[PDB]
Amino acid sequence: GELKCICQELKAIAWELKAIAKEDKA
Amino acid sequence: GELKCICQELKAIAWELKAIAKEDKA
Amino acid sequence: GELKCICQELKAIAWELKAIAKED
Amino acid sequence: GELKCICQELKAIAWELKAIAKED
Amino acid sequence: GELKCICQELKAIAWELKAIAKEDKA
Amino acid sequence: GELKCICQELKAIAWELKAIAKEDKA
Repeated sequence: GELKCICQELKAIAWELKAIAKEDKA
Repeated sequence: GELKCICQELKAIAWELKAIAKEDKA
Repeated sequence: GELKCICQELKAIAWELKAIAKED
Repeated sequence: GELKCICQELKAIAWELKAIAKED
Repeated sequence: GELKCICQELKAIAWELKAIAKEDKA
Repeated sequence: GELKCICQELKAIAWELKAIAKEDKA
């Protein structure tokens, strides 16, 4: 339900921040 | 209900971070 | 109650992120 | 309660992002 | 329990953002 | 279950923000 939805969007956020982190480093 | 509001806002946040992650590149 | 509180602060966060993404 | 705790940390998050948005 | 887990991680997120905001004066 | 999934993703987000905060420190 909505809890699975919330976990899925949090995973999305984590992966966007990893992209921001690697680029920032670069 | 409120759990749906929460999921929808996390989707918005994920999308804005995608924009920030892309911007820094382009 | 408390769930509505959480919803409203996530709206506030999405809104600050929108300001950040625009000015960048 | 843990829910109040969660809403309070989200406000603290929105606060810092407002500082990042205003600065940038 | 897991709700205490979630509050603690949000505290950790708010702390890293406070660090980013403080160094952001550049 | 679902709440543990949420906590785990928040840990992942906190870790990426830590990386960002430390890069920025430089």
